[PDB]
Amino acid sequence: AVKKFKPYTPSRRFMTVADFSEITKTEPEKSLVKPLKKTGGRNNQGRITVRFRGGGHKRLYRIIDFKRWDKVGIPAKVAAIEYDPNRSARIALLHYVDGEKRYIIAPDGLQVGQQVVAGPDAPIQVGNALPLRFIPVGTVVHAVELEPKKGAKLARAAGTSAQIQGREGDYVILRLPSGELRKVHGECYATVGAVGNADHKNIVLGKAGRSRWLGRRPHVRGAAMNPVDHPHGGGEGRAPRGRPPASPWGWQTKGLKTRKRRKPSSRFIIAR
Amino acid sequence: MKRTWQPNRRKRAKTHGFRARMRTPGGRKVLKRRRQKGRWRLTPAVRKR
RNA sequence: UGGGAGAGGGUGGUGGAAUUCCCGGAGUAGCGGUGAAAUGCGCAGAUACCGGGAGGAACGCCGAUGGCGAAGGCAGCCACCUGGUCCACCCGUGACGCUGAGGCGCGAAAGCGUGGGGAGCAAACCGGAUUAGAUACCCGGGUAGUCCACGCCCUAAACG
RNA sequence: CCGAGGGUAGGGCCCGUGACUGGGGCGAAGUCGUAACAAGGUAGCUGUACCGGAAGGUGCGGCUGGA
RNA sequence: UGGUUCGUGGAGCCAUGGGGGAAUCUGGGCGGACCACCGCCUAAGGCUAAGUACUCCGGGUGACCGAUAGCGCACCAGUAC
RNA sequence: GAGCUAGCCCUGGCCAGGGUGAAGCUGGGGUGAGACCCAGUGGAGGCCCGAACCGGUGGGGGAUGCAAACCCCUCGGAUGA
RNA sequence: GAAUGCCGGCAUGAGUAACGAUAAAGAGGGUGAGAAUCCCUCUCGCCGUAAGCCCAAGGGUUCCUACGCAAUGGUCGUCAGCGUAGGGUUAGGCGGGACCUAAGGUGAAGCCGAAAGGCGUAGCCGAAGGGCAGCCGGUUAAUAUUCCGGCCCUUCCCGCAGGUGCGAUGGGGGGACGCUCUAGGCUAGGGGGACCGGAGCCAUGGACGAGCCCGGCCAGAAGCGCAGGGUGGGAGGUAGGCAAAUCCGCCUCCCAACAAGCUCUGCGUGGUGGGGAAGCCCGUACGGGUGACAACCCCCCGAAGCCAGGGAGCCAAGAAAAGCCUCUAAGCACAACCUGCGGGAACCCGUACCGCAAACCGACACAGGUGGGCGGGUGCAAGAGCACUCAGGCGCGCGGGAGAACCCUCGCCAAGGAACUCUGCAAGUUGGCCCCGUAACUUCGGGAGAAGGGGUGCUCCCUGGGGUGAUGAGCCCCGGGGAGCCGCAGUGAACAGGCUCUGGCGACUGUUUACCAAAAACACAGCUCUCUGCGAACUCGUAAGAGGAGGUAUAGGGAGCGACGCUUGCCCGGUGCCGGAAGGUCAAGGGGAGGGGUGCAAGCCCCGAACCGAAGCCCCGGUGAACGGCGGCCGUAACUAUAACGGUCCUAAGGUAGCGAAAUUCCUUGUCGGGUAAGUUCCGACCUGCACGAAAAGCGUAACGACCGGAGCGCUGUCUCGGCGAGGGACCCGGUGAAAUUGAACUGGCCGUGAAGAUGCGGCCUACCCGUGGCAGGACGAAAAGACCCCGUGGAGCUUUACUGCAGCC
RNA sequence: CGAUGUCGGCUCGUCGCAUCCUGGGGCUGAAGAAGGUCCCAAGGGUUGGGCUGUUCGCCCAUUAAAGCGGCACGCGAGCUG
Ligand SMILES: [Mg+2]
Ligand SMILES: [Mg+2]
Ligand SMILES: [Mg+2]
Ligand SMILES: [Mg+2]
Ligand SMILES: [Mg+2]
Ligand SMILES: [Mg+2]
Ligand SMILES: [Mg+2]
Ligand SMILES: [Mg+2]
Ligand SMILES: [Mg+2]
Ligand SMILES: [Mg+2]
Ligand SMILES: [Mg+2]
Ligand SMILES: [Mg+2]
Ligand SMILES: [Mg+2]
Ligand SMILES: [Mg+2]
Ligand SMILES: [Mg+2]
Ligand SMILES: [Mg+2]
Ligand SMILES: [Mg+2]
Ligand SMILES: [Mg+2]
Ligand SMILES: [Mg+2]
Ligand SMILES: [Mg+2]
Ligand SMILES: [Mg+2]
Ligand SMILES: [Mg+2]
Ligand SMILES: [Mg+2]
Ligand SMILES: [Mg+2]
Ligand SMILES: [Mg+2]
Ligand SMILES: [Mg+2]
Ligand SMILES: [Mg+2]
Ligand SMILES: [Mg+2]
Ligand SMILES: [Mg+2]
Ligand SMILES: [Mg+2]
Ligand SMILES: [Mg+2]
Ligand SMILES: [Mg+2]
Ligand SMILES: [Mg+2]
Ligand SMILES: [Mg+2]
Ligand SMILES: [Mg+2]
Ligand SMILES: [Mg+2]
Ligand SMILES: [Mg+2]
Ligand SMILES: [Mg+2]
Ligand SMILES: [Mg+2]
Ligand SMILES: [Mg+2]
Ligand SMILES: [Mg+2]
Ligand SMILES: [Mg+2]
Ligand SMILES: [Mg+2]
Ligand SMILES: [Mg+2]
Ligand SMILES: [Mg+2]
Ligand SMILES: [Mg+2]
Ligand SMILES: [Mg+2]
Ligand SMILES: [Mg+2]
Ligand SMILES: [Mg+2]
Ligand SMILES: [Mg+2]
Ligand SMILES: [Mg+2]
Ligand SMILES: [Mg+2]
Ligand SMILES: [Mg+2]
Ligand SMILES: [Mg+2]
Ligand SMILES: [Mg+2]
Ligand SMILES: [Mg+2]
Ligand SMILES: [Mg+2]
Ligand SMILES: [Mg+2]
Ligand SMILES: [Mg+2]
Ligand SMILES: [Mg+2]
Ligand SMILES: [Mg+2]
Ligand SMILES: [Mg+2]
Ligand SMILES: [Mg+2]
Ligand SMILES: [Mg+2]
Ligand SMILES: [Mg+2]
Ligand SMILES: [Mg+2]
Ligand SMILES: [Mg+2]
Ligand SMILES: [Mg+2]
Ligand SMILES: [Mg+2]
Ligand SMILES: [Mg+2]
Ligand SMILES: [Mg+2]
Ligand SMILES: [Mg+2]
Ligand SMILES: [Mg+2]
Ligand SMILES: [Mg+2]
Ligand SMILES: [Mg+2]
Ligand SMILES: [Mg+2]
Ligand SMILES: [Mg+2]
Ligand SMILES: [Mg+2]
Ligand SMILES: [Mg+2]
Ligand SMILES: [Mg+2]
Ligand SMILES: [Mg+2]
Ligand SMILES: [Mg+2]
Ligand SMILES: [Mg+2]
Ligand SMILES: [Mg+2]
Ligand SMILES: [Mg+2]
Ligand SMILES: [Mg+2]
Ligand SMILES: [Mg+2]
Ligand SMILES: [Mg+2]
Ligand SMILES: [Mg+2]
Ligand SMILES: [Mg+2]
Ligand SMILES: [Mg+2]
Ligand SMILES: [Mg+2]
Ligand SMILES: [Mg+2]
Ligand SMILES: [Mg+2]
Ligand SMILES: [Mg+2]
Ligand SMILES: [Mg+2]
Ligand SMILES: [Mg+2]
Ligand SMILES: [Mg+2]
Ligand SMILES: [Mg+2]
Ligand SMILES: [Mg+2]
Ligand SMILES: [Mg+2]
Ligand SMILES: [Mg+2]
Ligand SMILES: [Mg+2]
Ligand SMILES: [Mg+2]
Ligand SMILES: [Mg+2]
Ligand SMILES: [Mg+2]
Ligand SMILES: [Mg+2]
Ligand SMILES: [Mg+2]
Ligand SMILES: [Mg+2]
Ligand SMILES: [Mg+2]
Ligand SMILES: [Mg+2]
Ligand SMILES: [Mg+2]
Ligand SMILES: [Mg+2]
Ligand SMILES: [Mg+2]
Ligand SMILES: [Mg+2]
Ligand SMILES: [Mg+2]
Ligand SMILES: [Mg+2]
Ligand SMILES: [Mg+2]
Ligand SMILES: [Mg+2]
Ligand SMILES: [Mg+2]
Ligand SMILES: [Mg+2]
Ligand SMILES: [Mg+2]
Ligand SMILES: [Mg+2]
Ligand SMILES: [Mg+2]
Ligand SMILES: [Mg+2]
Ligand SMILES: [Mg+2]
Ligand SMILES: [Mg+2]
Ligand SMILES: [Mg+2]
Ligand SMILES: [Mg+2]
Ligand SMILES: [Mg+2]
Ligand SMILES: [Mg+2]
Ligand SMILES: [Mg+2]
Ligand SMILES: [Mg+2]
Repeated sequence: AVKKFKPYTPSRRFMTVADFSEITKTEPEKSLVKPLKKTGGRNNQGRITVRFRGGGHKRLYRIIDFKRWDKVGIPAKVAAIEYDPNRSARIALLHYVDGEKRYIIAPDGLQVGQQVVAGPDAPIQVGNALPLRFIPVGTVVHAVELEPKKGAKLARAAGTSAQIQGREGDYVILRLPSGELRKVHGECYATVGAVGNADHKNIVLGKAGRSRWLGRRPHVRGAAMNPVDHPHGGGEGRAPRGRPPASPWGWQTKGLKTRKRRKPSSRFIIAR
Repeated sequence: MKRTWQPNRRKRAKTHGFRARMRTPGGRKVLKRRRQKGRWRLTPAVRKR
């Protein structure tokens, strides 16, 4: 839906906030299962190695369930859907009859009170997790494992999915959010449905501060700098570059393919 | 204005203390040099309890 | 009350033909195209043929000089949801009617905003011919658009 | 107190005028090309969109005021 | 590749990171590419005094200084600052 | 050497008093149901005026200074990047 | 004898500048060898969201007392933060430690690195954060939540007495958390009182009065009372909480849904304990006594603080661990733990003093810098603002005169008002609150405090709402109406916008060259391109490892543009990038035709042509929100003029829209028009664009600005054109007393001359010796071994299709 | 070049005369008035504004006239910037 504001201030006239109506009466989270201390820090042991990180709201990590094959066969009741500061998506709090409480990343269409479960069994319904094999060709799916028993790694961003395209002996072909065509092992779990919160892309930050709230420090142009700092630094009053556009570290930034060629992963990929 | 000396006992101790110098080869040599020199004070005297 | 025809509308789903691209096989010296050509594609293996895969859009025959809607307009198939309408019986109400300034809704195509999609077609645009010259007609490419959702736009030989 | 009117400050409507600019009308015999009327030598007209010295061209759907 | 006077030189010898990879006296290395001959050594395990270097420390001496010299310091100096 | 300065991390603190009045609620109006319109309530914002605080705009002074960046007048931000 | 030499000494400037905020001093009396400067008393002034109190950091004897004045004190000094000595800092409850964890540090397991060493889940360390039991008074010259007095608590250990399956570093609960806005009830704090308590006081015309002045409190166990916070109680089932649980979780039935009940705080009350003014009298360097059997009561305002884990909203979604509760495991159930009561035990370190400053950071008794809490009263709409002033603390450690120039700061001005000037720079005008009233334009919010007005004091009369009290008196907050009074003037003092019109640039709030630039520069939301399928790309690192990210294409990196509106044309020949299992070229290696050296020979040792050999390059395509580029010359229309039209050369293609004398226009003050009496600027046009142009974006845009330009109104000492006055300096006297500079000097003008700008040389002219206040023409004055220029086979930072390498990638 | 601060403005002047005005004079194609031109003469005088950093210049309104030049394109230990 997206919340919109009137221009009672500049920067309030474009600003735009998510709709939280799917956030069920459960705004503060769940101890026990999560949260952990989350360790803010824009850099490695010592030095900054990703520029322009820092500031922005304190967070608690929700330790979510990315391998659903523990509770094969054990169903769970979806108890709530809550805000997760550390991902684009929303998260489902679910209660297993087992007693155990996990969070699943919350797919589009998930309703509270719903039944959900994981395993070879598993009715093909939104929320359920299955090894890729038993899932019908053509169904859209998410939180897909890359290699079996290694955890969900594909399609967890808000409003993303992959679609099952066909099969090939032990592998089923996937079409990933990027549009790539991937052979992913049959035995990999993946949960049916799309991610949801799909209006995430429609949000307009609206002002500088908002950027900072999310811990995004000001990014400065190479043009703004000096020859010591950047290939684009200097010279006089503005300058068009004077070389093929580059990163600060000298590599070209328009076109230069960067995936290493001899990756053994290659023989499992069929697209862009 | 604000000058450059902003005394802090803890800082002076953690920074220039006998135990800091002892911790690394760089520092151990400092004690060696100061000893051979005949320095009355190997490290700065940080006070208080 | 009881029936009947229909592409009337909305949503969800689904079927085959064909075009294009990808992959594999087989296969050669040309294919495309026009008034004639040229651009263009092709021994880096094209065209033509077989097999597999992908994707989008439009629904052949039935089909009519036919049906339906107030108009715009509506056509593969299926289910739901839904509007109008004609017949029969003459059963109920009992003049409850007709029209309609404004208002309000609807409203082809093109166009616009956001997001998606993109096979074929195709403004602009690039070439090749034609011409005195061609910013055209014809040919080879080709982007918006054409498709979908939501929101605008309110035009027409919106014509009987 | 009110009050003709004078003064100050800000608006509404109208008329005149203005370098320059837009198309329009009119002006017997100037230039460019040939769009329309015959099938006008690309049937025509059209709403819209883009493009072009110019008529105009083309995309899209529509009309018979064409076959 | 390093070492040697040896800077690729006709470049041996001595070490070695990489790849190939033997033999036990009629076995093996060397004598400056290489080969023949004549010779000299016996690798891939280790230890070994003395003769040599230095002067924190003690002593002796001086065509060494004599408080701006001589050690930074003749003096409670690596101190005051 | 980050006891100055720059950035980030952990953990605390600080921001007088006033304005303006967003959404959303509630009542009424309107419709077939709506949109929407009036109030009233509400208390939003890198919103406004202005101390503390953080600055450093213009001018004057100072120039072996009170000061190796100062003073006076003026001015910017002041619930936020 | 020179090195802007080095070290030391002493001069010159010179009794010169200065003596560190313009908050301010005067007198009397002491003391003393010696007083503007020390003590006392009186009068005067300054601070009072401090210039007063309390912490923290830092400092480290500066504290208190006695005796001192050589030096330190910008003077003096009998004084002191100084010299000598002596004394002073008292804790189970305050802070830190025998508690806990954060970032980070360290680090057994383990991983890595020539060595040194670098990583590293557990653990450990690590704190103004979590946890944890003392409040009020009194005494010292100097300590006190530490000593003493009262009242009240906390653990441990041993006893008894009574309970219970007790029992872990293990399980679970809790602890446990944001921002803004807030309700109820309290307390701190404050105001008033005809009431209570007090020494006193009637002054100078009046006042013996419900008169003036001062004060009417603090702490406090149990129990109560009043607020409020936490919390459901059963019984089954159980496969999860990494062993086990009766606990917790998840189902399922019952009764609660209430805070009823349990607890837990806060606040009142509370046995008892303590404080208790002015004034008057005393001797202090200060406190003591009396007032006193002091009284200790009633109303009102009232928190940002308490109840606290309160409520509501919102998006950016808001520490951990232990104490504590609970559950069970080993074990042990003569153990142990729980409750009550007794007795005993309770360590280590800090505690003085300064603490917005003379004791800390600034070489100084330095006008600078320094985190937290209390910060009274009155008035001005409010407030931590502003003026005055409680408590309290000060008069800033040179003074005395004088009343010049000149400077600083400040006050006023006839007439004129920007004529000033690069510029209204500066200064003025305006100024708070209430009430009318507000334009273009606009993104519908704004523009708006637009502009422009009126009101503002005091007295009396009537009157409407609340709040606390009971539905009333009072006390306190907001209002309305009517008469009237005074002055030049009523936010009568202090604090408090000048306004408009129109351009440029940037959307906006923000950021920046600490110490000459705050901007049109950076950033910014937003747009696009490109990479990256996850052990991702990229970044740091030799590595290990780490960030990215405990993220996964709606995500992450790189680049450019930079809200928003309308848009972003053509050129792929060159460079880049992307795509091309063909071809040419291409290294080690494979391959050995053939040839060489030695041997009597088997042999050993060399070169060595075919041919097979990657990436790269060549070559073929693609790609501009990739690097970039986007023409010349002739002719032509029935007045001239111009050229829709045509011809021709060249290019990879020959700038489209939109804009244009511009932040871009050389010629240029282009030319018209507008503003002016007059306009190289400004605004609007034209287009001949030296040398705009579409994401180093093009053209626009409301709002916004200590940005830059032009105009007008208002107002003025900016100016015509000055004048007067004030204080701080300057001047004189007493005290203390620098500086850069300095070849030595007995240091005049003119005209010449001289290395070409003479006090010093020639000639002439003038001129008794020595000072003081002033002015700045000269001493090519001082100051910095010119920073421009050039030189040196000097040096650095930067770039690239300069050379040569290296990391890195292939 | 072990430093001679560089345009313009302001303040303060002072000097040259090849004189802008004012005084004297000759020639005039000098009727008068008013000019032209040359000689003598520097004693005094030589205005306020618009534009521009400007010097200079171009304008507005006046004037007896709106003079030229030197003094380190006079004058920054006098100011501005
Ligand atoms: Mg936790
Ligand atoms: Mg480290
Ligand atoms: Mg940027
Ligand atoms: Mg720069
Ligand atoms: Mg560079
Ligand atoms: Mg440039
Ligand atoms: Mg550049
Ligand atoms: Mg009937
Ligand atoms: Mg329509
Ligand atoms: Mg359409
Ligand atoms: Mg978008
Ligand atoms: Mg086509
Ligand atoms: Mg075509
Ligand atoms: Mg019709
Ligand atoms: Mg007009
Ligand atoms: Mg006209
Ligand atoms: Mg025709
Ligand atoms: Mg035709
Ligand atoms: Mg035609
Ligand atoms: Mg066309
Ligand atoms: Mg058309
Ligand atoms: Mg060598
Ligand atoms: Mg050998
Ligand atoms: Mg030998
Ligand atoms: Mg030999
Ligand atoms: Mg030998
Ligand atoms: Mg010596
Ligand atoms: Mg001697
Ligand atoms: Mg010495
Ligand atoms: Mg409202
Ligand atoms: Mg507010
Ligand atoms: Mg604000
Ligand atoms: Mg403000
Ligand atoms: Mg000499
Ligand atoms: Mg000396
Ligand atoms: Mg003197
Ligand atoms: Mg003097
Ligand atoms: Mg003096
Ligand atoms: Mg003083
Ligand atoms: Mg005063
Ligand atoms: Mg005062
Ligand atoms: Mg001492
Ligand atoms: Mg003392
Ligand atoms: Mg004494
Ligand atoms: Mg003295
Ligand atoms: Mg002093
Ligand atoms: Mg004495
Ligand atoms: Mg003393
Ligand atoms: Mg102990
Ligand atoms: Mg500890
Ligand atoms: Mg610990
Ligand atoms: Mg840790
Ligand atoms: Mg650790
Ligand atoms: Mg370590
Ligand atoms: Mg603590
Ligand atoms: Mg304690
Ligand atoms: Mg004391
Ligand atoms: Mg138990
Ligand atoms: Mg426990
Ligand atoms: Mg626990
Ligand atoms: Mg009397
Ligand atoms: Mg009490
Ligand atoms: Mg268990
Ligand atoms: Mg007393
Ligand atoms: Mg709460
Ligand atoms: Mg622990
Ligand atoms: Mg103490
Ligand atoms: Mg103390
Ligand atoms: Mg303070
Ligand atoms: Mg002082
Ligand atoms: Mg000070
Ligand atoms: Mg401060
Ligand atoms: Mg207060
Ligand atoms: Mg006020
Ligand atoms: Mg004040
Ligand atoms: Mg005047
Ligand atoms: Mg006057
Ligand atoms: Mg005036
Ligand atoms: Mg002027
Ligand atoms: Mg002037
Ligand atoms: Mg101006
Ligand atoms: Mg001003
Ligand atoms: Mg502007
Ligand atoms: Mg800006
Ligand atoms: Mg700054
Ligand atoms: Mg600066
Ligand atoms: Mg500045
Ligand atoms: Mg600024
Ligand atoms: Mg690192
Ligand atoms: Mg990692
Ligand atoms: Mg991570
Ligand atoms: Mg990106
Ligand atoms: Mg830019
Ligand atoms: Mg920019
Ligand atoms: Mg721009
Ligand atoms: Mg372009
Ligand atoms: Mg090109
Ligand atoms: Mg290319
Ligand atoms: Mg090409
Ligand atoms: Mg390539
Ligand atoms: Mg190759
Ligand atoms: Mg122009
Ligand atoms: Mg230009
Ligand atoms: Mg004009
Ligand atoms: Mg003009
Ligand atoms: Mg440009
Ligand atoms: Mg560009
Ligand atoms: Mg700003
Ligand atoms: Mg302006
Ligand atoms: Mg004056
Ligand atoms: Mg005076
Ligand atoms: Mg004197
Ligand atoms: Mg003399
Ligand atoms: Mg001379
Ligand atoms: Mg002489
Ligand atoms: Mg002479
Ligand atoms: Mg002089
Ligand atoms: Mg001079
Ligand atoms: Mg020199
Ligand atoms: Mg230069
Ligand atoms: Mg050279
Ligand atoms: Mg020079
Ligand atoms: Mg000199
Ligand atoms: Mg000099
Ligand atoms: Mg003469
Ligand atoms: Mg004459
Ligand atoms: Mg000049
Ligand atoms: Mg002159
Ligand atoms: Mg000259
Ligand atoms: Mg000059
Ligand atoms: Mg001078
Ligand atoms: Mg000076
Ligand atoms: Mg300048």
